[PDB]
Amino acid sequence: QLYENKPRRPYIL
Repeated sequence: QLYENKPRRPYIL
């Protein structure tokens, strides 16, 4: 994999 997309959740429940 060349471009790593790291995920982010906006609401912390």
